[PDB]
Amino acid sequence: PRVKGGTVTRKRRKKIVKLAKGYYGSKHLLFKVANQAVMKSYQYAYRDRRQKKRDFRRLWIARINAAARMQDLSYSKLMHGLKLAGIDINRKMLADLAVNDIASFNTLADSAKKALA
Amino acid sequence: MKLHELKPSEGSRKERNRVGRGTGSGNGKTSGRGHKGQKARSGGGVRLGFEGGQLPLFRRIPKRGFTNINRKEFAIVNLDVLNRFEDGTEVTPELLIETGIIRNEKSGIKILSDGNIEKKLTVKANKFSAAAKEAIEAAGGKTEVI
Amino acid sequence: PKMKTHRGSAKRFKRTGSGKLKRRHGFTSHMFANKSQKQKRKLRKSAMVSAGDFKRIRQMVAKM
Amino acid sequence: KLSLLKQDGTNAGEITLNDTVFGIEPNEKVVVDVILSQRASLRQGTHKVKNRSEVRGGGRKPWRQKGTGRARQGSIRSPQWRGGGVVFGPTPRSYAYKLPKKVRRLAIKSILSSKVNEEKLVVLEGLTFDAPKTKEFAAFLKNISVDTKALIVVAGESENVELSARNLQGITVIPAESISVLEVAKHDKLIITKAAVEKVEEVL
RNA sequence: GGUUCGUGGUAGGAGAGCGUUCUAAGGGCGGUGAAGUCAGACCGGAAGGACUGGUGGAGCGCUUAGAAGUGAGAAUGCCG
RNA sequence: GAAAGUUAUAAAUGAAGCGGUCUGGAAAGGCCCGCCAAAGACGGUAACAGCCCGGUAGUUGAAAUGGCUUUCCCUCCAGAGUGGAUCCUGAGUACGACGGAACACGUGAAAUUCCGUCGGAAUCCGGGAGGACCAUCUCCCAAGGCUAAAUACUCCCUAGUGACCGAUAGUGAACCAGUACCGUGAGGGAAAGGUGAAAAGCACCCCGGAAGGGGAGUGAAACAGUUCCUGAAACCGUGUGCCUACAAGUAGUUAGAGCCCGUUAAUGGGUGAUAGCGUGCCUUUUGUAGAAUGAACCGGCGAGUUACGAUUUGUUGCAAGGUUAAGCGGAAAAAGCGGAGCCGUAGCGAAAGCGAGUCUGAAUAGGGCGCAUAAGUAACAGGUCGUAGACCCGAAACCAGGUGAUC
Ligand SMILES: [Mg+2]
Ligand SMILES: [Mg+2]
Ligand SMILES: [Mg+2]
Ligand SMILES: [Mg+2]
Ligand SMILES: [Mg+2]
Ligand SMILES: [Mg+2]
Ligand SMILES: [Mg+2]
Ligand SMILES: [Mg+2]
Ligand SMILES: [Mg+2]
Ligand SMILES: [Mg+2]
Ligand SMILES: [Mg+2]
Ligand SMILES: [Mg+2]
Ligand SMILES: [Mg+2]
Ligand SMILES: [Mg+2]
Ligand SMILES: [Mg+2]
Ligand SMILES: [Mg+2]
Ligand SMILES: [Mg+2]
Ligand SMILES: [Mg+2]
Ligand SMILES: [Mg+2]
Ligand SMILES: [Mg+2]
Ligand SMILES: [Mg+2]
Ligand SMILES: [Mg+2]
Ligand SMILES: [Mg+2]
Ligand SMILES: [Mg+2]
Ligand SMILES: [Mg+2]
Ligand SMILES: [Mg+2]
Ligand SMILES: [Mg+2]
Ligand SMILES: [Mg+2]
Ligand SMILES: [Mg+2]
Ligand SMILES: [Mg+2]
Ligand SMILES: [Mg+2]
Ligand SMILES: [Mg+2]
Ligand SMILES: [Mg+2]
Ligand SMILES: [Mg+2]
Ligand SMILES: [Mg+2]
Ligand SMILES: [Mg+2]
Ligand SMILES: [Mg+2]
Ligand SMILES: [Mg+2]
Ligand SMILES: [Mg+2]
Ligand SMILES: [Mg+2]
Ligand SMILES: [Mg+2]
Ligand SMILES: [Mg+2]
Ligand SMILES: [Mg+2]
Ligand SMILES: [Mg+2]
Ligand SMILES: [Mg+2]
Ligand SMILES: [Mg+2]
Ligand SMILES: [Mg+2]
Ligand SMILES: [Mg+2]
Ligand SMILES: [Mg+2]
Ligand SMILES: [Mg+2]
Ligand SMILES: [Mg+2]
Ligand SMILES: [Mg+2]
Ligand SMILES: [Mg+2]
Ligand SMILES: [Mg+2]
Ligand SMILES: [Mg+2]
Ligand SMILES: [Mg+2]
Ligand SMILES: [Mg+2]
Ligand SMILES: [Mg+2]
Ligand SMILES: [Mg+2]
Ligand SMILES: [Mg+2]
Repeated sequence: PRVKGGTVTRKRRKKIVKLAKGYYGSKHLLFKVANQAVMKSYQYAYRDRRQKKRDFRRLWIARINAAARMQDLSYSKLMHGLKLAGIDINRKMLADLAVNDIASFNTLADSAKKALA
Repeated sequence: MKLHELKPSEGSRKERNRVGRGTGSGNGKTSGRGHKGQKARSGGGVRLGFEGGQLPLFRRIPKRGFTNINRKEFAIVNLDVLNRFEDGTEVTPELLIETGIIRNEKSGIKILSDGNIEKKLTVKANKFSAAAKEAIEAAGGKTEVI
Repeated sequence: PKMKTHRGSAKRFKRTGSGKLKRRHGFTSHMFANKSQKQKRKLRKSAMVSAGDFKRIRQMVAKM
Repeated sequence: KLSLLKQDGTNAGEITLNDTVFGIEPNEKVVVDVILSQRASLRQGTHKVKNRSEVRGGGRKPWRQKGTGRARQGSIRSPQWRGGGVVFGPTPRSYAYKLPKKVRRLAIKSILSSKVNEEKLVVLEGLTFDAPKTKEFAAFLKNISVDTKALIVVAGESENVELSARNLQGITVIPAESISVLEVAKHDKLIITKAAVEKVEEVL
């Protein structure tokens, strides 16, 4: 028997066109450029899902360095003292303390100073 | 079997492989053929024995022999088959042909000497081998050529 | 249509009891003054078709 | 082994069936194979399309090979053209095949024993009608509680049986040498008279 | 159900599946609205599958098998 | 030339529910009750009907013409034996040389048959053939003619069938199709289906020259109004929530304020100032963002298939055995019958032949191939191969029959 290709192609192409909503110009209207746009966006998402962790760690390091230079300490010396004192708090929590609990951050910095000497 | 629960024997039927239907199946663009040769073309290929110009094997060795028009080939019967005819029975070609042990007598019946027999039989046959000769006569039977 | 036997090789090959193919040596026509007696004495026997050639010429003598 | 009824709906004694026919252990894979074989050999296979050599027209090359700026073409009935010929498509062809004889005997043997296993088989001593009357046949089918699709097997008893039962939607009558694997499988119950049972035992 | 070792990949080998049209049996829904079509923020590891609402105005799924004119983004591809 | 019968070409008769009720524009549908059936095929009827209509099963019917089958009529008819003295039994033929062809058979060791050209028999005590030819034997009588059935095909007519198509499909043509159109001509050759159950196809009023509209009316529906069921995408517009005139951008992704909303309710939706990272898809390549190729965009169509053989794997039946083919039978069935044939059970040798062995050889030597150390076969399914166009499109060219000197 004959199998004419109805109802199956449009359903498959419309999903790809719908996935490209918000793209400039005809990238959200035409199947052929929408397909390439969707593929490229998936690849970009896959790569940036790795780059995001590095970006946030760099932000935390910069913030901790800024907060620790006010205690007459580098980021390098402070991290060495914290490792040498036995404290195991990651950069995320240290940046949080630096931003909105500066007294506790100063306490931790004092402990790190004690450990160094 | 209810005709709505037909389950054929497992492993007896497989799914045909369709080539050239997308790259997800591994048989997509070039369809299992490679890139741009004589073997990648429709109807393309060489003969069964072609070697690309080198002399084929069959043409560097000589022909041998002839065929005899009067060639005679006999229907072969060993000895162990004869063990399942009761002793005292006259073994004759028609008995063999209707017993089913001989499908067709090509040019006659010849008795060979594989196995052992131990019962007295008298055998009617077109040809005998010497070993089969003393094998039959050592059990007290006799052999005569038709 | 049923497939045809290569008649040029049905005159050269013989099928043995294990399914292999038996052939003849091929330097035995007309220059016997140029090959020694050991060579001639060994070339007059029969040989076997090798595996590489059998892979190639199976179909041609299928019903031979 | 079985209870023998009558056309009136009552009992008339007992009937024994040959154990080598109605009492073997069914072989389901063989039955499936034979059902597929019998259903595949019922189809006509009268279907065809036209190649690029059978569509009317063609021959002339539509335009030059070079210089015109269009794609190279060779006919107006090529496969990719709008009215062109089909590439492979269907051809008239037969589908029938048969399994070895012993397998085909074992299949009917098994599918006929399975009916006895499921208590779907009814044996009655005789089935006859003075004249064709579908009302009386419906009454008889009401007397013997069936209320479903059934296959009635008969012998040389009454020709009025076949005529007075071809209007009922799920009823089929066969004369005891036409018994089939695919006919038996197609129906639910199986009413067979004594003479038909004797014939079936004789044949196989 | 557990322990150990693994899981980049072109040509290519092997395996398991989704979806389309038709047939057979069982079992269903549909003028209290079928297929199609439009829109959604739902579900599955993928191909994909439901649910709800609008338009439409008469046919269509499900389960187990079987058969194929079986899945298109490209051919200076053919037609609109 | 008649009589009878049958059949083909018009037709007749033909059972049973206006059943109640619900939705609905309309009931054939749902629910609850009845009946017919040798009739539950098919189609129509305001949605899906055995019981509404045409019909169906069954039973009937032919004035007229044709076909067929018998019978009568009509016509026409010698066949056995024994002797076979003597006569007859296909002449420029049968053959042969030379040159060709047909035979599976390419001149070959070339029998058999036919054509052209030359030569040219015997005739029953005779002649031909049995793959050069001779002898023996076996079979048969050329150089005259006729002959049904079994076989091949379908422009047609009747009755049906389909795991055949469904308007880019199926015939080139579902429609005034070999038409319109193109060409001097031979010749090439399209596009184009659907209002509604029923035209009930919009009386009348208003703007306008008209077309076209807004009401009114018919209709279940007019967003069914004469390309009229459904009505996707490209493409063209109107209105608006968020952003945008100091900015260098494969147009996105990750972080993210502000503003606007409220869902298949869940760590939701829309837009996004600013910051980081980021040179399309395909093909072909050692290597392409490539200044190498293809694609304006959207839609439909468009490429490993089938038949018959070979081989290998999986499954099923039987097993030293396995299995039928054509055909008969039948419903385009299923059994049954059909053992002819095929593969296997023994191999070695060029062959005579020998045989669990055999060949080479002077050999009981050695060595090659085999047995010991035995599972095959039928059917189906997957992979690959062969003959077929064989995976799809693409040449320049070749041959055969015709049409052209209106340039
Ligand atoms: Mg269809
Ligand atoms: Mg398509
Ligand atoms: Mg945006
Ligand atoms: Mg890190
Ligand atoms: Mg597969
Ligand atoms: Mg691959
Ligand atoms: Mg591709
Ligand atoms: Mg390529
Ligand atoms: Mg290359
Ligand atoms: Mg290659
Ligand atoms: Mg080709
Ligand atoms: Mg030689
Ligand atoms: Mg041999
Ligand atoms: Mg020599
Ligand atoms: Mg042509
Ligand atoms: Mg041509
Ligand atoms: Mg161009
Ligand atoms: Mg066509
Ligand atoms: Mg991998
Ligand atoms: Mg593969
Ligand atoms: Mg459909
Ligand atoms: Mg809908
Ligand atoms: Mg296709
Ligand atoms: Mg396109
Ligand atoms: Mg165009
Ligand atoms: Mg009536
Ligand atoms: Mg009603
Ligand atoms: Mg309707
Ligand atoms: Mg000659
Ligand atoms: Mg002549
Ligand atoms: Mg002679
Ligand atoms: Mg002969
Ligand atoms: Mg001879
Ligand atoms: Mg004649
Ligand atoms: Mg249409
Ligand atoms: Mg058409
Ligand atoms: Mg004209
Ligand atoms: Mg209409
Ligand atoms: Mg008007
Ligand atoms: Mg509408
Ligand atoms: Mg309608
Ligand atoms: Mg639109
Ligand atoms: Mg500036
Ligand atoms: Mg600005
Ligand atoms: Mg959001
Ligand atoms: Mg490469
Ligand atoms: Mg280069
Ligand atoms: Mg550029
Ligand atoms: Mg190129
Ligand atoms: Mg271009
Ligand atoms: Mg191929
Ligand atoms: Mg087996
Ligand atoms: Mg049969
Ligand atoms: Mg030896
Ligand atoms: Mg196969
Ligand atoms: Mg071509
Ligand atoms: Mg010519
Ligand atoms: Mg001519
Ligand atoms: Mg002229
Ligand atoms: Mg002139």
